[PDB]
Amino acid sequence: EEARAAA
Amino acid sequence: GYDTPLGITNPPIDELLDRVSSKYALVIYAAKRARQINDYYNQLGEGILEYVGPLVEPGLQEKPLSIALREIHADLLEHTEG
Repeated sequence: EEARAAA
Repeated sequence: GYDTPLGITNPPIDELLDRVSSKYALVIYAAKRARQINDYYNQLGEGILEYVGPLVEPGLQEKPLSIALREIHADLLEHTEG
């Protein structure tokens, strides 16, 4: 979720 | 200590192993992520689905699986075993 939002 | 790896040995496998349980898990982990990446690239022009194409700075023409393995190295993914 963290990296997904950071995309 | 690990000297600068090159080509197919980068990232170091032994560092990837701690991010999984067994070598086989890493195989399928990376392969599924690579299918996701290739699918993003292949159908980027249209309405991409839940495929999150690259997450780590992609190479100019980095092969999909290489991007995937690097992502796994940087702890940018999660997995649920069978």
